[PDB]
Amino acid sequence: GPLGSEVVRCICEVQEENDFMIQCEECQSWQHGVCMGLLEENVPEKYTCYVCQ
Ligand SMILES: [Zn+2]
Ligand SMILES: [Zn+2]
Repeated sequence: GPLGSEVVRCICEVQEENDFMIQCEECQSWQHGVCMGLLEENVPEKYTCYVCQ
């Protein structure tokens, strides 16, 4: 994001993407779905990350 904020900002603090990334509706950064306790089939349309929820 602006001011060079990290696009991948997950609780695991790993920047590398995997096969299932999800974008927070509030802060607009991305997390690994598995870190957020989610699966492809249960991530909601209005997903909010660990920081923002
Ligand atoms: Zn993660
Ligand atoms: Zn967020």
